[PDB]
Amino acid sequence: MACLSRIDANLLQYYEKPEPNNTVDLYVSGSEYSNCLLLSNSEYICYHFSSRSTLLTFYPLSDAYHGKTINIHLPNASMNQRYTLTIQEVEQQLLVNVILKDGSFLTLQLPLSFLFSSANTLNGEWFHLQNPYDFTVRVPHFLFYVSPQFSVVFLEDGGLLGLKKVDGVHYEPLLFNDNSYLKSLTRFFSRSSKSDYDSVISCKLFHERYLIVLTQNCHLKIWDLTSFTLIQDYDMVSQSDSDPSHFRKVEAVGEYLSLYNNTLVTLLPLENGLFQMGTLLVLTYTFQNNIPTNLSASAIWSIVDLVLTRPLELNVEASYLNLIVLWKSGTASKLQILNVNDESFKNYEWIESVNKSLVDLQSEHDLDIVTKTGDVERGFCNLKSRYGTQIFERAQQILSENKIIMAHNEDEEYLANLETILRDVKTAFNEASSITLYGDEIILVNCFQPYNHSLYKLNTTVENWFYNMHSETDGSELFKYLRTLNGFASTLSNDVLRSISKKFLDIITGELPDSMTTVEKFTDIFKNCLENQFEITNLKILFDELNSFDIPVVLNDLINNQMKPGIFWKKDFISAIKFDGFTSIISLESLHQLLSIHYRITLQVLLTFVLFDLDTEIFGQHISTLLDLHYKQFLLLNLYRQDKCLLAEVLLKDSSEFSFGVKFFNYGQLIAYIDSLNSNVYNITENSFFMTFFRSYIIENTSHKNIRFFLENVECPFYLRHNEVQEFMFAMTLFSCGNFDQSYEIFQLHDYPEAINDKLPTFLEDLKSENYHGDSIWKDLLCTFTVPYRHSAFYYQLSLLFDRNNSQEFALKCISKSAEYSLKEIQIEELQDFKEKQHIHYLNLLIHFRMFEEVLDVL
Amino acid sequence: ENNRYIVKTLQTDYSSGFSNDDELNGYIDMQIGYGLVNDHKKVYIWNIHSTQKDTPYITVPFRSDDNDEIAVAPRCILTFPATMDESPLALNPNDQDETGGLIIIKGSKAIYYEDINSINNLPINSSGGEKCDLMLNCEPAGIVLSTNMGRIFFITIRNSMGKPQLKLGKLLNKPFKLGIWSKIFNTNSSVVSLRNGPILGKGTRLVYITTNKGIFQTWQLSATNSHPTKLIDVNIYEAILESLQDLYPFAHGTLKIWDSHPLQDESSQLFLSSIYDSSCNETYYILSTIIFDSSSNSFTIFSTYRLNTFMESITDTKFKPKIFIPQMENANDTNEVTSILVMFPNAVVITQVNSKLDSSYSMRRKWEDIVSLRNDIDIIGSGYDSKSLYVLTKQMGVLQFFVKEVGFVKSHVDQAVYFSKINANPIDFNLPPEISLDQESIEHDLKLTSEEIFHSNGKYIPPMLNTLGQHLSVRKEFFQNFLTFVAKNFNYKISPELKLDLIEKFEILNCCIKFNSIIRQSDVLNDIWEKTLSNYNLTQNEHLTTKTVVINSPDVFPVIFKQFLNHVVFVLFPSQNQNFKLNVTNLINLCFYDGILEEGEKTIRYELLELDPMEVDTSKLPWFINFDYLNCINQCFFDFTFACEEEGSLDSYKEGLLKIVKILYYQFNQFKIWINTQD
Repeated sequence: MACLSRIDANLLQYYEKPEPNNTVDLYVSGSEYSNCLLLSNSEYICYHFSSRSTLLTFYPLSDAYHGKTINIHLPNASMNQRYTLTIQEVEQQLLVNVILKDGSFLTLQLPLSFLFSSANTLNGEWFHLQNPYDFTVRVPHFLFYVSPQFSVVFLEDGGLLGLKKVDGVHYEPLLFNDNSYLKSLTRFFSRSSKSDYDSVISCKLFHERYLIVLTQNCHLKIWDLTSFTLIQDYDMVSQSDSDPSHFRKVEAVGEYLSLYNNTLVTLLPLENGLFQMGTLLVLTYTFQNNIPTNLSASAIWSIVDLVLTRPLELNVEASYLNLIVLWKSGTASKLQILNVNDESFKNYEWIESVNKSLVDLQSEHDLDIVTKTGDVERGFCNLKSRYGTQIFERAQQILSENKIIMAHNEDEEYLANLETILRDVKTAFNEASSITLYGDEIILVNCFQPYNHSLYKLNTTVENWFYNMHSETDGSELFKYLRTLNGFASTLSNDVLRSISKKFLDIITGELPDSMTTVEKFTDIFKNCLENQFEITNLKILFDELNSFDIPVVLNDLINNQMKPGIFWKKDFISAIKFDGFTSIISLESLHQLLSIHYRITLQVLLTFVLFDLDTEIFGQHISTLLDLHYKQFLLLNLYRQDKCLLAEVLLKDSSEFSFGVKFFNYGQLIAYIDSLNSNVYNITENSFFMTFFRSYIIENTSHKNIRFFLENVECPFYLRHNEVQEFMFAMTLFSCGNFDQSYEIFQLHDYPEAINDKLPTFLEDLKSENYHGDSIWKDLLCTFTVPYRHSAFYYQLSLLFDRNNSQEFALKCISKSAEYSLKEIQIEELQDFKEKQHIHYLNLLIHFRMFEEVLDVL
Repeated sequence: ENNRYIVKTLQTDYSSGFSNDDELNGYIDMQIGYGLVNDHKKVYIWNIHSTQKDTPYITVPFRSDDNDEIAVAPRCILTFPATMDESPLALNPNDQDETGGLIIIKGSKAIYYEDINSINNLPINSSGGEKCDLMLNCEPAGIVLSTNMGRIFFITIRNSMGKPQLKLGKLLNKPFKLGIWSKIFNTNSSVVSLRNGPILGKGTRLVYITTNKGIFQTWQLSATNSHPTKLIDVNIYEAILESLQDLYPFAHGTLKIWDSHPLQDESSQLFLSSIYDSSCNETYYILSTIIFDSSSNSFTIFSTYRLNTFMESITDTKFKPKIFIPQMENANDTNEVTSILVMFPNAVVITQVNSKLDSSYSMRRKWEDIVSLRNDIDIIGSGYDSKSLYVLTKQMGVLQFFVKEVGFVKSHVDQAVYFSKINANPIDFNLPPEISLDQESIEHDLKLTSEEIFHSNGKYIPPMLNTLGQHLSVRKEFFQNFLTFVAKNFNYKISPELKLDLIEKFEILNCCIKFNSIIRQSDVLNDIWEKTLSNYNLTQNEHLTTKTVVINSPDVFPVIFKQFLNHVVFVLFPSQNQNFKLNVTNLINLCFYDGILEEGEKTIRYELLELDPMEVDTSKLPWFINFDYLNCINQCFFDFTFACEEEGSLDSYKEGLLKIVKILYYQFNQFKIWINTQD
């Protein structure tokens, strides 16, 4: 059934400021709405219009953090709201048509070179005031851009009025004689009340001619703008299953019409339970069925947009249209998708949205077993990033980025808001407002507040499971397998399962040694942490529940098609310029949704061969791969919560395919792009290492800027080549931070058959270049001790650097190494750099301690 | 008898708002159950789950004044826009559909919560001081502000992002002026003093009210248009009254001072009528289950009146009669969903009945007096969670108690009381209906029970050879336990012409039997010719077989027991078969000694004041004066003294010193007189 789910967004989690990068009050002389603009440059202005009706944010959607962010302050408010706000580009410059409330009309011009790159370069007048027709005493509530030669204004007093431009800037009235002064009183219409006009609440075009406004009382009045006369009048109190004796007439301007093909939709409240989809054709208006929606929350959902689009990659790839019906109701929102699978709108495939976060599904099914989170003195790095700095710094300081205000304590406004801001995890800046189709077909709900979105994404059929699992029937017999394995796992507490997951770290490390059968390992697991922490009924229940699914074939499906990708690859990624917040959230959060799900999948399957001695060497492929996957999993669950500043960038870093941002326009692109970075984490199941690649570089970068969760991404068994190079970079982990006795030891502990041959790719970040260590500090300095040595050419490299960033004892003590533990001491002048220079550097660090021997027979 | 009852433990909750666990009221709504114990800081409302600490788990505090102004458990609610079930799926998203509100008792200031978890952001609402009693939710997203003047000021919330609007609903001064009915609650809960049925019964977006006299109104509120719309105001006090009297008889001056008080409405399908006359000190009840057939909320004759055989006897502390049923939708049977009636004053769980004139019976699980007292029971508030019974018990966390005369004294004493005394521990519900079938006085329910339930340890263990061998020991503690049940609940002391202390004297003459049946030498063959005279048999190796007949009857059987002691003959003068006679001596001669140490610890003045009145009656062989039987313990006197001129001076000192041990229990009829100076 259902595939798409939320991923919530705040783009101040990727940075440490609680507020937008910059904001510039650029004067013309914010929360309520956000609809983007379709532009031909494929990077879209995200026009958030406020409730205040006079502030209006223009900033790149992708390129969001960087670029240029401008709020215009209109000198007086817009005539109603966003309904008198029509934006499109007419000359490579965004023409922002506004009815100013007092009497006039406005046109602004804003370039795609001063919104989409840093600083201002637009100057002189760009705000043009003109009064084509009197709007002082004629009041419209709706502006309709039709053409770049017609953005016709609909008055509530008068008729319908054409307002044709003649150069793009200045307008001339071309009055229509369509009805809104021949009606608005007739016999179900009222001009003595804000309710009940024949004037607009939502108009759509049908073919550059025919014009089908929906009215307050839901009338599709079909006009023809070559003749200005009525074509067909419809009234949906009789084109419906709805009578006017329980109809909620619409009493406010609002969105209810949508199209992308034929499918003209009118929803009708009657206590917000029967949706309606109709159809229009070149008039003749057909009616089919009313769809009972699945709703919740007493049906106090209010609709703010509905669009639809051409078929999408889901669990299904085929349908007819996805009516993108967007609800919201205070702090929460939901995208229920009435995905009709044909012109029959009685057939459907419902697609629920979780209204809560990615990490609010993990405190309501539990997977915070792998929280490694700080307190409030390490809260300044980790609680900073779990909510955003934005939520973290504030606690009732936020009063209109979530639209929950305060009054006083004899009221229930202060108390309420106080509670709501620290319950906000990433939810309730996602007060869903409107949708646009970024690229071609990306279902991009842009919410109330700039720099927060509801990111709908492919999420994928395998990225549901655990969090949705009794509402979906997607996946196979494998779905049903893992659901019967919640008949074990979920009955028990998962902190029991946390320690059983600990004993699986221990299989890789070797406290439980690897040179045994995994039968024998798992019965030693059965002594420890699963010893009357079975229930005896959970035992017998899991047993028959296994055997009813054919085990090697359902493992075969799982491990080789899901939690191992194949090679996924650059299938035409066009990229955004600059590391920014909006492309960092693509590369971190959907990724983690795939990784921590595979952690509870690995947990879940390696619980069921604890309790039986049926061979796990028939499962010898499957079980080893699941433990190798577990330990690379475990790395990235101890650093997701800690930093959302860090880790996005590092899986950006690992191919120049991902550059430092990706602009995905479809799902051929994005199924491939998340299945790249999944394969990178899981380095298949070793196709290189990325506790070498991902790590060494960012140790020299940001463990010098002092992230110390790198004792939670150290983690290697240190068998194979680990015990050469990981010994090298875990030494350098605390060399970056300047904790110096660990650097002294774990550098010198391994030998080095390393010379200049390279198996440490290390880049000392100079902060302007890579000082290329392991090759081009090796071919320099170990070669000016003349022939690399197996100890102490390295232990000059320790020693020299160790004085350089201060640590005279630990340095002295590794050149008191390299003096004596010179391998050439025949005293000849081509190896009297290896026992010359290393004898001079020895004597340097003894005369500031002022000694007693050590100048004996070395003077 | 335990029927369909499931009674054990559920769990014990998360504690920061179960920090308080005082017995009070608890706000329950049919949704999936929410639980409450009020606290004096906050009104911590939880949702019950069997992952028991916080994982699924809602424990959300909601505001309450920390002042002299305060709240009580029914005065904080969970507001549903359109009363109707959708409160799940806010448990982690935190949607608008489960808000709440409190308007203060004397202050009348709203703190109206805009969400479940966002409470920082409150609105104030008014009708002024003293317009209060408790809060309930209604349909516009509204809140019922009930007043105990009988008024409800209908406080229409705008449903967008909450925000109440002050106005005065239906009812104004109309029932202010009535003092000729009581509107004042002596029973509280928002399920008890009021009910807004979500789908429960005929309720479904219907605010109800029933006052302590049965003054029953119904509104409906139309969420769109924001208006209380009255649909009835009828007294169901006239509905019930007449046939309250035509069941339990009230005499002229009993009527004159008598009250009926409708103590409950279960969505206007149940009304708990307290028939009580103020001179007695027992609240009797009639369960007037009013189901409507056809048109609803008005007078029917399926108003029907179930005379209780349950009696409550008042306690003025721990008083709060309340009825919470999960499935009170039923006028016709089910017996695998919970739909049993429960009364409780707050220390017990009374499994009672309903729908017994709504349909033709319904086979419901037992009525009458039913207790629970298993360990530290005291009821903060029953409820219903996931459509099954919830009972929030005080110091045991939550306990589940959910459920999914003649002849019981005459031969179903041997089935049904056999059942109510062979267990009583795991579920204790079985002891009141059965042992007060016994205990209630008829002349043949107290004379003959004390004989025939003493044959129900004659049936202990359903096998009759497990229990006559090596669980004849375990059968011995169940003689004693069975008569523990007798003694605590008064069936002994009412007696036929036959002695009633036969039951006592046989557990003196048990200790010989038990000694033989565990310790085996060759004194297990004693019980041979004993048995095989009385009934002709299997006639085999055993005649430890068919001892379940010998069990509970020391009449003629001690006679015949002694005969295989007299079967040990042929020539015994030079000593040899005297080893046999030693072995006989060593066990059962201490057991005829006993009945001085086993009739010291008990019967001293249950067997002089009923033994000697029963000695007067004899015919000879009938057991009376015989007390170990005249002319059979004299030939066993002469068996040991004849043994001692068939043997030496050593085996002979043993068998001899233990003959003149036992010369006093053919005295112990009138030698209970020792501590005292008395056909």
